[PDB]
Formats: sequence, structure tokens, C-alpha cells
Amino acid sequence: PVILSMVILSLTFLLGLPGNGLVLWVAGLKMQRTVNTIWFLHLTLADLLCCLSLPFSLAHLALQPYGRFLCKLIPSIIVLNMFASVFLLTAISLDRCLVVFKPIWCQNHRNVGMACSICGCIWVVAFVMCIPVFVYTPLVAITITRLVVGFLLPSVIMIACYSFIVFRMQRARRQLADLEDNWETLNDNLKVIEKADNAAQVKDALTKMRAAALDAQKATSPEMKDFRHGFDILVGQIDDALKLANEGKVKEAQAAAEQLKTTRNAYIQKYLERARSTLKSQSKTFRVAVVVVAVFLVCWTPYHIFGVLSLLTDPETPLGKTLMSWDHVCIALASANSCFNPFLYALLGSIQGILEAAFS
Repeated sequence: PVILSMVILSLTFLLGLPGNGLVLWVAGLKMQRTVNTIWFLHLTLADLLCCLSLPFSLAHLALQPYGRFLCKLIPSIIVLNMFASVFLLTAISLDRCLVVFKPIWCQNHRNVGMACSICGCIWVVAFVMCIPVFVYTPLVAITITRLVVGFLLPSVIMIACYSFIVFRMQRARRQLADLEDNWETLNDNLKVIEKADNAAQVKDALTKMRAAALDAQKATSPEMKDFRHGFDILVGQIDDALKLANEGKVKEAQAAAEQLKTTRNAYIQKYLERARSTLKSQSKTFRVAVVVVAVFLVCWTPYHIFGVLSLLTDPETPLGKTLMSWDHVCIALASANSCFNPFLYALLGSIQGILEAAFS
């Protein structure tokens, strides 16, 4: 099945250089450097460095043609890019979970300088794990070390961080839904009261409005202060209308209830818009990260599976022949991950709108 590996690798290169170059150039010399975009820039740079080495592997597979370098360094680029990508992805997930975490580690030193320092640290940490591959049974230990460091622990970290993030996103949702329900009963009762004659239905509608307003003010920092002050004014106005309707005046209660609309729009509408806006975006920002992580892991799993199988299985076996036959396909797919990654940005994203907005 060597021809299948050949064709898939050639297709990966043919569609890998253009996309990587386009994304790198658009994200690099268009907008300003921020703590968020820098990580994706580093990830795409590592993927581009990985993609640059494909023709050497193609020549090695096709000819099996000068020097030791064919068997010396170009096999190490896969390990290097895998490790750098894993560490950068776990750093992105850690930061995404940190944003919603305690503010003590949010405003301490969160700056572009810290971002590039941590990126350099990540590159160095990925580098110190590259030496064992290049230099030099060892196969017993090095395969286990790569699997444990590159696959298990970071995947656990991303799973925990994203489970906490989705649990926190599932919570606020309901809270908003409750506030929207209270808003809807307030609005429809205020619509009922205008067309309702008699002094009894006015009191019945105002009782419901008062309960809804109290519940809405209960649901939840000058922002909060202003939000609660608006509802205090709302409840006071409801009381004015209630005490007008109690003494058998209908039109005055109608006007008093009409006065509620001004305060409602002036106070609570802006908070409603902010709550709806913030919840919607964070959804997409988390969506892209989760999809990227899932694609990365599903691309890299066959390689680890075949490594474990080769380590466990004794040689001089036809099953060994099958596994070394399919090793080319496994490595080819692992490398095709690099070409796959840039396309999901446009899938889940004017060039600026489809690329730059995808990170923020």
C-alpha cells in the first residue's frame, strides 16, 4: 500500500503550503499582536515547518538518496511538530479555562510579553524532548515516554478544562433563560393591562408583574449596582400603580403602568443585550478550539496505536508484516493532520472576517 501513502502525502503537500502561507501572512502583518492570536500564529508556524519537510520523506520512501540525513533528522521533524502542537494546544486550553477562573491569575501579568515568553518556553520544552529521537532496549522506553507525555496527560488536561468550561456555560445559559422568561411575563402583562378595563384585572396583572420583577432582580461591581437600582425603581413604579388601582382609579393606573416602559428601556435593555452578546461569542470561540483538539487527537491516534502494537508484538510474525506495511499509511495520515488543520479555521470562521475574527 505504498502508493496510497505516496498519493496522500503528495496531496497533503499540494494543499498544505498555500493554506499555511496564506494564514500565516494574513495573521502576521495585518492586525496587532495580542495574547490570543500569538498562540495560533505559533501553531501555524510549527505546522508550516512540519509541512516543509514532506518531499524529503517522499524521496526516502521512493528511493530508500545521499548522506545519513535521510534516516537522521527528517524522521525527527514529525516528533518535534507533534510535541510542539500538543503543548501549544494544552496551553491554549489552560488559558481559555483561566479566563473564567479566579481574577488573581487574570490581571496579574496578562500581557503580550508574558505570551511570547511562555511561547518561547513551550518551544524550548518541545525542543528538549527532541534530542532522544535524533541521537541513538531504547525502543522499550522512548515509545512509552512519547505516548505518555504527548498523548495521555495533555489530553486529560484538555478534557478536564473543557468539561469545566462547558459545565459553566451550561449554567449561565439557564440563568439567562430565567431572566428572559421574567422579561416575557413582564412585557405580556404590561401589554394586557393597557387593554383591560375594570380595576380588578389591573390589580391581577400588577401582582404578576411585581412577582416577576422581584424574581428578575433576584437573578444574577457598579454594573450589578446599576442593574439592581433599575429594578428597585421598577418595583417602586409598580407600587405607585398598585396604590392608584386600589383606590378605584383605572386611567391613572394605566398611565402609571405606561411610565414603566421608559425606565425598562433606559435601564435593563443594555444589560440584556450585553448578556446575549457575551454568551453567543464565547460559544464560537470555544467551538473552534474543541473542534481543533478533536481533529488533532483523531488524526494522531492511529500512530500511537500502531506504535503500541509494534512494541507489544514479537517480530518474525506475519502480523508484523501487516503492521509495517500499514505504518506508511499511519505516518502519512499523521502528517496530513498539518494540512487538515488550517481548513477548519475557514470552515468554523472578506479575508479578515473569515480568518482574523476566527481567533477572537
